[PDB]
Amino acid sequence: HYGIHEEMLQDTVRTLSYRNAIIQNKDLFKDKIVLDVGCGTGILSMFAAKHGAKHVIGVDMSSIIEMAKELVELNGFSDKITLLRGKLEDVHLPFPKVDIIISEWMGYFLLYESMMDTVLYARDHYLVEGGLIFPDKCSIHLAGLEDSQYKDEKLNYWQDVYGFDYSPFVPLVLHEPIVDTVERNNVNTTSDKLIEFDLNTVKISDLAFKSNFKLTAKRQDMINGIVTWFDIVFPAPKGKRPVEFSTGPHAPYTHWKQTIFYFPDDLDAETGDTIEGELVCSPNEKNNRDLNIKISYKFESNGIDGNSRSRKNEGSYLMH
Amino acid sequence: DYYFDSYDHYGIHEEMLQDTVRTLSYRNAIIQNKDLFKDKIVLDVGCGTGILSMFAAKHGAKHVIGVDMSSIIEMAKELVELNGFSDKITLLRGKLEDVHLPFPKVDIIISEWMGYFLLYESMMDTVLYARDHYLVEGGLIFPDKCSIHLAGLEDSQYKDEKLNYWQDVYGFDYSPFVPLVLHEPIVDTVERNNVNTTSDKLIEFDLNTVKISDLAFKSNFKLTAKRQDMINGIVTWFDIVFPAPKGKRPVEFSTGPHAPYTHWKQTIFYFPDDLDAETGDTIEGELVCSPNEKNNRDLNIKISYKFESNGIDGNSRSRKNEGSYLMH
Amino acid sequence: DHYGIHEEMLQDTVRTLSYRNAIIQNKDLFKDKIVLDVGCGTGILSMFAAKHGAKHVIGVDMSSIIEMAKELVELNGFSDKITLLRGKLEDVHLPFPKVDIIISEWMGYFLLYESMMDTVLYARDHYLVEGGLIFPDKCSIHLAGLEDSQYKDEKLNYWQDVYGFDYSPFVPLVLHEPIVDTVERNNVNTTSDKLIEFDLNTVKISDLAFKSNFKLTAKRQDMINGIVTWFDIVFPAPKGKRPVEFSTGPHAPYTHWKQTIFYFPDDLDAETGDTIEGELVCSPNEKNNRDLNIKISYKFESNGIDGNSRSRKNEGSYLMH
Amino acid sequence: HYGIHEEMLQDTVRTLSYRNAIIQNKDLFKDKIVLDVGCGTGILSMFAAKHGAKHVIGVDMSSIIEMAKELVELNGFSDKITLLRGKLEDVHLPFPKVDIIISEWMGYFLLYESMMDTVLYARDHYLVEGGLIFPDKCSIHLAGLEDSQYKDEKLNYWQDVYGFDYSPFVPLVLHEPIVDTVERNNVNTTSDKLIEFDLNTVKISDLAFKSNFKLTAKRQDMINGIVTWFDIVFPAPKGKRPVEFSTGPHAPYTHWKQTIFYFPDDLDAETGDTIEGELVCSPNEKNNRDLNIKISYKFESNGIDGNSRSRKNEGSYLMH
Amino acid sequence: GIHEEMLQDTVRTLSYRNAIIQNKDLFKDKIVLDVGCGTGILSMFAAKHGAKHVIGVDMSSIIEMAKELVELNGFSDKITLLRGKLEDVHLPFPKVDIIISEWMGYFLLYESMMDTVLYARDHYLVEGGLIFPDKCSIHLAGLEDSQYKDEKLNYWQDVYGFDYSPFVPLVLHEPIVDTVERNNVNTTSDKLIEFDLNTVKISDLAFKSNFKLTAKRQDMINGIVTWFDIVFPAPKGKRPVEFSTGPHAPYTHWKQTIFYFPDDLDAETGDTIEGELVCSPNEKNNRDLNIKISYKFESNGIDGNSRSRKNEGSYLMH
Amino acid sequence: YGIHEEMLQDTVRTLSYRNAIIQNKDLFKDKIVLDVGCGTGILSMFAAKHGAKHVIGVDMSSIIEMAKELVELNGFSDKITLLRGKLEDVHLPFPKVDIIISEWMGYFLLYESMMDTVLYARDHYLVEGGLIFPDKCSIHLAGLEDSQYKDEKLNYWQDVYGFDYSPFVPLVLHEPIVDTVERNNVNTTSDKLIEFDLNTVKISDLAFKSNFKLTAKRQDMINGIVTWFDIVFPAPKGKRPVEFSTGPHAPYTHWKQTIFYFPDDLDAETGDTIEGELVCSPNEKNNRDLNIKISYKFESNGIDGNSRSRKNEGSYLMH
Repeated sequence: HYGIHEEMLQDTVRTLSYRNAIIQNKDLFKDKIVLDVGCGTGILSMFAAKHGAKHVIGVDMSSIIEMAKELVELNGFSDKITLLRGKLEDVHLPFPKVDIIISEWMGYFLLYESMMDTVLYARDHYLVEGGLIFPDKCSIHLAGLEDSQYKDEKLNYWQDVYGFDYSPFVPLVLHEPIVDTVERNNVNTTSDKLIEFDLNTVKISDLAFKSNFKLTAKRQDMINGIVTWFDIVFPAPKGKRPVEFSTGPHAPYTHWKQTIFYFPDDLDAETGDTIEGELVCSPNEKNNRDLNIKISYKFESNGIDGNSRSRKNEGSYLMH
Repeated sequence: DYYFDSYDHYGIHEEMLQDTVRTLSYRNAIIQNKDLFKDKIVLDVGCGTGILSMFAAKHGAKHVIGVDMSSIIEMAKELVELNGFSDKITLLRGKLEDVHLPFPKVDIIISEWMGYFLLYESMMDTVLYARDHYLVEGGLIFPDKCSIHLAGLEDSQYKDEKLNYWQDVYGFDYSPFVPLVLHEPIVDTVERNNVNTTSDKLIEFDLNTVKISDLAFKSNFKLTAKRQDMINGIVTWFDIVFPAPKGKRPVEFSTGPHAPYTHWKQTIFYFPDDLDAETGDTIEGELVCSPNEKNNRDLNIKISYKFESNGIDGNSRSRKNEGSYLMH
Repeated sequence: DHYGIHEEMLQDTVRTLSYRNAIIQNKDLFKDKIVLDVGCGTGILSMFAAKHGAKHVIGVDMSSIIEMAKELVELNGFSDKITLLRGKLEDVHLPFPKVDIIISEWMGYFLLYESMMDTVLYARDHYLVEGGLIFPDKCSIHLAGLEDSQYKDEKLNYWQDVYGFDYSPFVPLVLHEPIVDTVERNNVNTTSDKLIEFDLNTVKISDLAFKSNFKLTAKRQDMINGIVTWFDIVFPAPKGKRPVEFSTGPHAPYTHWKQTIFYFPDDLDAETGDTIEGELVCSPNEKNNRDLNIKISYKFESNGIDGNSRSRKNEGSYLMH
Repeated sequence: HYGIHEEMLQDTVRTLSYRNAIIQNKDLFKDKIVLDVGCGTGILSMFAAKHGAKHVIGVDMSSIIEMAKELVELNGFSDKITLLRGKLEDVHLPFPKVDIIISEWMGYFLLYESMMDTVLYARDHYLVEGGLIFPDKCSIHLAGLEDSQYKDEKLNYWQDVYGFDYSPFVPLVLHEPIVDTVERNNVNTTSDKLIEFDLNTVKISDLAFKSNFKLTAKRQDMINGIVTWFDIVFPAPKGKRPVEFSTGPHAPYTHWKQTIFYFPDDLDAETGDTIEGELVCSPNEKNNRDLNIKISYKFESNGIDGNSRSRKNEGSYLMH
Repeated sequence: GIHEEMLQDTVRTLSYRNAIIQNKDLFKDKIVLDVGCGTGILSMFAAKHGAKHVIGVDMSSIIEMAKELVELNGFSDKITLLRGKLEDVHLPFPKVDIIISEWMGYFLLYESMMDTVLYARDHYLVEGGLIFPDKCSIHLAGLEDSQYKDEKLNYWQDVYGFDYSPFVPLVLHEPIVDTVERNNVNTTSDKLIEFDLNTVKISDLAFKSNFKLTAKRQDMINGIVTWFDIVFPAPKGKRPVEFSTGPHAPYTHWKQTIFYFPDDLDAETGDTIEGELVCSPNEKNNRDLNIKISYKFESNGIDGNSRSRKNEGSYLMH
Repeated sequence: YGIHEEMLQDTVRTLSYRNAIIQNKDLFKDKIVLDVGCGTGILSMFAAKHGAKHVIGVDMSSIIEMAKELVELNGFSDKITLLRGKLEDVHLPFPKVDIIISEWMGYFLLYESMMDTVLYARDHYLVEGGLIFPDKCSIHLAGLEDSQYKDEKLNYWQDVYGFDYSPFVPLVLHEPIVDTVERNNVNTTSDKLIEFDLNTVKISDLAFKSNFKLTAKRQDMINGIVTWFDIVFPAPKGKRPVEFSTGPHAPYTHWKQTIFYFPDDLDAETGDTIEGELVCSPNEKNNRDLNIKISYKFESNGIDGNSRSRKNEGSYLMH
């Protein structure tokens, strides 16, 4: 499992973004108590203590805590960083009132196997009211995707599997969100913002959302589904522009890549054609650590065969 | 709206079915043995989508009992009805230890039981439970023979950058990671031209006679270098052989670097020493494998080696060492 | 006969410019002369002769494109100097039985495949003035070890399951199929050797059914899956002048003839220094003279470490058609 | 040769359509007799026999029947499938009466080197009147194509070739039908149907057709000629939707690709402009396997620059 | 020893060899000059084809080599050579009929002997005399290079823990000489200027040129790729030998000169970039070039006005 | 950035200074550090970062102006003082330094090596038993197999597109070539030529002469000697010293190695020996250039009996 840590540490956009945020707020860190929710190898705890901090408490329920203790001694921070192995709820913090909370909580569709719940638990139970959260703002976005070649190959396969008809797998494949990096040139509609979350104020009840969206076709192509992603923003001192980053196709590689959702219809689009729709995202009733996604869309066109191209449909996707 | 009542991660079954070497080797074996399948009861241990159960029913069999502990059994039920086999195939959801079989005696047992270093998250254990409790004595097991092998690998370019990353992570010294990475067995496809020693066979298991105690094995091996190269560790793999009628050649396949692609790929185990070899030099050694104490599902591997050479530099290049690795 | 084939031969800059720059080097041998173009097609070589000085050029070809050639020679200012005849040279009434120079683009895919060599020999035998010049005059077949494991395992394993059925009997058939394709330099992993050379001034039809030996030695560790074959071409020349020559091999620029690959039945595991010694025979067959029976026999020998386990001896019969 | 067999078997649209159609009709197959005209490797015969048939008789005039006999032995259908080497007309069929006839008779522009003829001989001579043909309905279609960049390379190359004027090649190229797959986005007009054939009624004389078409422009582009194709339709039980497939550009790849014909004029077109005209198709006198195709058209522009872009022309083409 | 890279460049070496051969009958009883002699081949290839006598100029220990070479291959009596800048140096001859020169560099004009070849036609050439080559031109088109610029500019964010960000504008202003693969070209290629050596007066080399590129497909235009095309002389009516150093032509040691824009432009098929590139050799060092690019990128498509952008970039070839 | 992007991306070099400095962080702690040839300021920054009362970064390139900007950003302005120009001219805020850290090493160790400036600093500014980073270094050579590449740049001048251009081949055969000599292409017993200790060495000792013996590993052509250097750092009592090699047998450093091609492409056999002499001195025409000369004798005692046992001299100019 060191692999997810080599993968997370080698994502320079992620780690440098936390680094640069902590440096921009170094004097806000200066003599404060820091909580690292989901510390991993302790890299963000070592940045906090590196840029001045009275003490950082880093927590995580994984074995890598024992490694991170070795790392925190090797780099001379053993006095300033305490690492606790466990889930935040099961752990007694040595200073119950924390000034800053830093956490790399985000998951694949922002909310997929995210630690957001544990971070809002942390702010609600240990943060000093006007306390700083790193990052504190985020948003989910989408746009139309061209993926004809791959999607037809993925769905054609099940027509004959060694002679047996495997057609019942085709709807199963359409119901599955794919996490993959999309080539920018394949994004073929304008992008829209679904929802936004302010971690200073948001309650867990607001994570189950429902949103409206409209995408306008940028060029003549097929829209086989949507590609979604998220953007991140960090706190900043008065006046300064904040450190931010994006996980979308129009931005550099991030280990979060993008999450693709395939539509049931392959839409035939001309420039200016329009997809208006709605996406709902809710934790599943049977299992809250899985996500029920539903996408409804109205592909309205008009040009010569406009009505023979116009399509309205919906899809339900399950993420797990 | 569509209600989500099912686990199915389609991707992992697509990976299994698109492995042509794996699935065509079970198909070809069943075809070679179709007459021996004709009025028999077949048990599919770990049926997944039911594909091998369907191969069996297609090739004449009184009945197939497909067993698996994953939600894919309800989809697999759908595939059995669509291909006309609902009356001949019975699928059960659960672990074989628990479920209560419809037919007290199985004549043939088919299973894709193999894990990454043959034995890593394998269901060998459950196949042996099945022949011991349900098979008719001289009954056929598909596959029934397997064997683990190794040889020296040249990986200097990738090993060096994996290890050199940890010397400075954004300013911090991350050197303690280096021993952790050197002892994580990697599952990857090795390029055949990077294999630079002769191969050796560590162990063989005949599933018709093997008891669970033997899966924890200790074995010695010797490797001679084919060409002048750095040997950075070993590449390991396994070969499978299927039962065969009197006089036909048995169906077989290898997951080693010298064979076509397979999803089990190979397991690489890195040495602490990067060895400077010359044509003719040697690695004599020992590999021991055992499920461990604090978790019998994870594999403790130990590899001991002694690399020796005679070409002038001979003693300056020779070296011995030991290592423990864990697959999890 | 379709523009395509003719656009192809004309876009192969190596082929046509090699005949151009060769005829230019011999223009002083040309100035007074009469020349015969075997298989002239769009008349390009004939017009090259005329353009560089010649009393006449008689161009022959059995395909409809001959008609198109006639407009072209009218259009390019050569109508008086170039005479064109449609049909088979053998029986189509040659209007000048004493030719000084004869040019032809006779070459086929493994040099001899659907090759006009038999018709070019008939023309020197029947119309050339003894020490008369042929373009080109010398050709030679060559071969080397090829690495192509990825594509070959895909092509053959496809036949194991065809929509549920077993199409395994198709694997021996693909394996005896010589494929024409361009081989990237880097997949050539042995030395190259010469099989057979031909001197067009001297060669008789009899010799075109040949038998020859070759030794390839491995340049690096690799799997050798078969041989990649090709030909080199040379043009006649005046003394003091080095001949214009071209190769159709993987180590030379693209030519429409590409290379002709033959797959072995064994995939040879080789170490640097190892060797393949073999024999290739070639004979045009009874049931269709234009089709070729090729047979390759080899002994892959190795002295390195595992030697005899790796070393292979085997035979393979291939059919070009 | 092996090649066209690899190309026909690897075409999943083709084979799977015959597969699916036979499965839909499997009850009407059940205990009957079927003839496979042009059976090649025997794949269709094997589908029929696999889905229930007292007998499949497979005919073909190619050396491949000695191979297909081995494939039927290897695949366990030897008592039910009987293969015969030769041109249908004179071969001695084990059965006088056939219940079902399946064949893969189609050629590049449907009718190009087609064995349709032989299939009609087989229904008129051996089919039980209301007997089923697979497939029994097919149709040729067309639309305007944008090919400017490639066509100008192919017609301008002929000017200066090594110093020689090769211009007379230009009309020769411009009247060469090309078989190539066209990308969806280069089809710039509405599509129209030329002709339709019902294989149960069609007499040979009807293949020498002459028909009209109207093509309305979908967007601003150069129309350099027409892309043509064909659609196939399989017989079905009443209540069941027929298995069908298309070989056109807005349908997945198939080995028949499309057959492009180039126009003598490169038409300049705005959204809404129109190509009206005619296509005539007839076998040639000296060799009836060759096809004389002529296309006549009038492009009238109703898009602002009307008269300057309006063009009328004719072109004869030959398939051989 | 660098001169290997010069003579090993076949599209340079052979292009001159075949270009001299096409004009052989016009070299005949005449006299030639190998200005900027990069070892002697142009004087050696020239002499060997009729031209009664040649003269060679190179300011480096390499002409001591050229003199020896002329003897190992016979030539000595027909070929005369020297150490020095042709501006004021003298070998045994007064005038010349054809000047043969391997003068150009990188942005056609950077470490080039162009002024020195202009010196020779203005002082020793017989008015209607032959210059090899006589015509040249610089071109540009737009480029997709997103991953390499994003990684090249990301390195400086973390050097062994320290922030090295002041290096980013510096490398953005570094015009890179490399081979662009043709598929990364994403616009129509334009012509900035064209020179003719038989007429081009020295001052003319400090040019200010306007260009226009239209986008050929959707992409990120990250900057410009520049290159040049060479054309040689020929007898009345026949094909001039000619070659190019551009992305869609076979490899050349001059490669292409990439200039990165300050903005990574998002373009759709048909979007336009209108600019002006100026090139002035600078005051402190007349072998170092000041390159400045002004550009206006417009779009009439779907979100056209937001993506449209104009800017300036100063660059320094040094 | 050119030369700086390469220097800083050299992980073996930079990391050897980092790890040697962290090993020694107690001895830096409240001390005064002279950084000879600081460049971007990265080693000065390593010093300040690991406890230093002050660092004086000196260098004569425009790059000092950047080093001041980088010294600000990372938090070191108060601890790092940067001086533009040469040491002897520009003068230091502190009279005496406790530690001198410098990346002085050139291509054949001594090529445009700042050895002389570093020694000027321990002789004029370092406190007697003061620490020098690095403090020990050694030049080394081995036998090379470079057949293909050498025969490329040789035979090509025989028929340079028709002409005989070969008086080049002796020139090319004597201008030393800097390149990463592939590990597998080395075929003799790597011998120690000479070493220097920066605490004790005085400029005069750099014009050397040395003793070498090379036992051949295999039967192959010993085309030239490939030569390289190893570095070692000052270390505390009982600690393993930080060290590294530019050797072909070691990872890529920016210095790679300097190849010396032989006139005679020696055909060797497992067991036979080259013995001889190497002399290295600076030049009168220019005190920065290096005059190298190689005296080799090949005793081919083996498969040839005594037949290809040749002996030859070599004069090479590094420029």
